[PDB]
Amino acid sequence: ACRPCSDAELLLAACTSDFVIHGTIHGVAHDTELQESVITVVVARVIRQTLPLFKEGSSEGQGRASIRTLLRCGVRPGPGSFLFMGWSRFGEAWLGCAPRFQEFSRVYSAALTTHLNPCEMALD
Repeated sequence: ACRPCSDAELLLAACTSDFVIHGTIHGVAHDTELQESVITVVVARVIRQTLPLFKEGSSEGQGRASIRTLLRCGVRPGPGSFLFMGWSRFGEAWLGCAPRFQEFSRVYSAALTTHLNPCEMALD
């Protein structure tokens, strides 16, 4: 449940997911009882969502929001911008895939160019 998504999986997930957001990891909190992690992301942009999970920006400037995953996946804060995608459970975001933004951009460009993209989205 922690393995990276293949490029084919990324493409399908980005169209079928409840949310797709671009951002960086500010911090990670761990729940050692539930064995889950809560990832706090700085949201650069909401690409698409099926539910009002996320928004971009705030009165403080940047907006932050959190995404759950399994503790064993070992997610860490770090530099790097990612495209987080996943599903909602009880109104909480859960992580499905998290490619680097430039990696998903490559995949989507290739899919668009081959007309293999299952949907359209604006990554910019």
